[PDB]
Amino acid sequence: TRKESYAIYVYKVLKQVHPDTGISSKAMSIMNSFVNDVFERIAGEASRLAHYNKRSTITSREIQTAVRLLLPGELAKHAVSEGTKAVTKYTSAK
Amino acid sequence: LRDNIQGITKPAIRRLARRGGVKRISGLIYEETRGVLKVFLENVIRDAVTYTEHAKRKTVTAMDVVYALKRQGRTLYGFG
Amino acid sequence: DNIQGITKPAIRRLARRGGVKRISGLIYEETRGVLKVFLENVIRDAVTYTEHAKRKTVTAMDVVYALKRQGRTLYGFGG
Amino acid sequence: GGVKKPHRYRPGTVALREIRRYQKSTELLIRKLPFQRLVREIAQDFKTDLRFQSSAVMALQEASEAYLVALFEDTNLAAIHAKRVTIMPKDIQLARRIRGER
Amino acid sequence: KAKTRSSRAGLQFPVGRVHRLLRKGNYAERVGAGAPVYLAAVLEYLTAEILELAGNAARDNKKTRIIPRHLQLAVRNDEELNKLLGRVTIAQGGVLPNIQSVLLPK
Amino acid sequence: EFALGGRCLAFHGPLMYEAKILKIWDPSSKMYTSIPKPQKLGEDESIPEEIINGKCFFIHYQGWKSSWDEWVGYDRIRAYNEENIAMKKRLANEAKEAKKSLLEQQKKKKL
Repeated sequence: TRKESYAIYVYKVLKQVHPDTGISSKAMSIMNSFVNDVFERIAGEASRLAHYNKRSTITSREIQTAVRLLLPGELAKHAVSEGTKAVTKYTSAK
Repeated sequence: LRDNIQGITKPAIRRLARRGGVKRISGLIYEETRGVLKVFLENVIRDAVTYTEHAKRKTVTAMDVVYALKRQGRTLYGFG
Repeated sequence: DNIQGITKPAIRRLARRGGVKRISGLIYEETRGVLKVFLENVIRDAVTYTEHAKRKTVTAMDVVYALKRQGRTLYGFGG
Repeated sequence: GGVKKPHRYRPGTVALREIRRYQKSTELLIRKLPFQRLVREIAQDFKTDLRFQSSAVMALQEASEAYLVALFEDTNLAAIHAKRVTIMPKDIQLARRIRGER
Repeated sequence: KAKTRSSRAGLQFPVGRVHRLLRKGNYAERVGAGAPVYLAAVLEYLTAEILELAGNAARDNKKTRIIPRHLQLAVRNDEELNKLLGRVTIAQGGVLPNIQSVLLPK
Repeated sequence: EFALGGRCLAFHGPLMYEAKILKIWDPSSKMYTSIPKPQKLGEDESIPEEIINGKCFFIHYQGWKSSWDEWVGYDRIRAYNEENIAMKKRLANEAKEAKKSLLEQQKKKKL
């Protein structure tokens, strides 16, 4: 019965961006399926990379080689940058 | 039932083509298109009745439809 | 200029294998740019893969691997 | 003397007007019930008595109108390719002879 | 007192969830700690650029909420999000308004 | 005769046109009957005074929109009978002769 989805999380980041704007539920589902799909593509490529390099673990590195192999053009640079500063804050806060 | 392809009326095939930005639809297109709708809807629905049976379900689910569209490459957002 | 190394008669040979009987003259230089941008896509991914193995040399395996990503698999060179 | 003449937009004005009308609509075009039936007879051939949700149909449509409006779009470019504004069955065919379904 | 991993990373998307999923997804045998943090970091970005662009689209059509339509504009107007979401067909999107130059009246 | 919703042939310039009778007007009662019931003229409804003293009919031209709907008296309205249909054919032939004269004068203008 419990349905797991990214409802409140995308809503939060929406207010972080625009703390005045509503969202449609169908449009939400567009967002949820979209983040699920891009998550699948980034995680799959990563799994592959690993299996090619005879590794066995999905390091933050793979997710990068991946984000830079999937996300196109600039969308990547800004993804990397934000992912690197995010993992930097994760290791700084331990 | 039978021969309901004619339900995609010309008035509509046009409206779609009109949507697609065409201005003059030659006749002999209304038949071609319906044929294209029935090769697409075929494959998708086939890959959906295969998914349907695998789950031993009977009710073709919208969930299956989306997975089917993915296989062929035409992913659809808005349903799951 | 290494691009101009893809010579006309070579583009003509590609057209012949492609079944073209009369090649415009302005095609030759369009086929270069299209060629470049495409190679510039594979080789890019070929190298992302390369600098993931911390390898400095690229392999044909990484090349067909980048093709698999792009979509156009290549049989005959490994994998 | 002066005989009337009705106000008729010239061939193409009504066309482009409903083009601007329809390229702002997101509403589906092919009508629902007519489409729903399109499937029950396109499915009966793959499995009997396959029920269908009222969402599978809506999805299998959104996916269809989307597929068709794309193909028409490449059909048009293909029609303009021969310096013509009329689309032809060959166009839907050249287009599809290049996407690799044919 | 237990804090969440997202506040450790400074994110809004869940880093915890994206770990489970990564694990049960069996994308690979072992998953490290920083991999779900990075993925949540990239997903929120992509969810943000797309939401911003949707916000730029909506106000234009003077609509408070964000209907699925706006999400298409945002995606088809942008040339990056369009390569990404390029074989994707959003629900109730319509198409980018466009008519060819030869179809215009003289 | 004339009936509500029935066929009629009417003047319009020099030519004959088929029409539907939607309302029937009586000058004595300052009233008209309509089709989906006696009623008077509305706030925005009026009849030209040249015919309003005679028995009027609000008519709708076939093949033409509701902007062409108008009130006509016995001068401008006739019953739909074979005599009126025949003189309608005759005036259609007169319009055809006028169009032929148009063609002749324009082809002499080209020369």
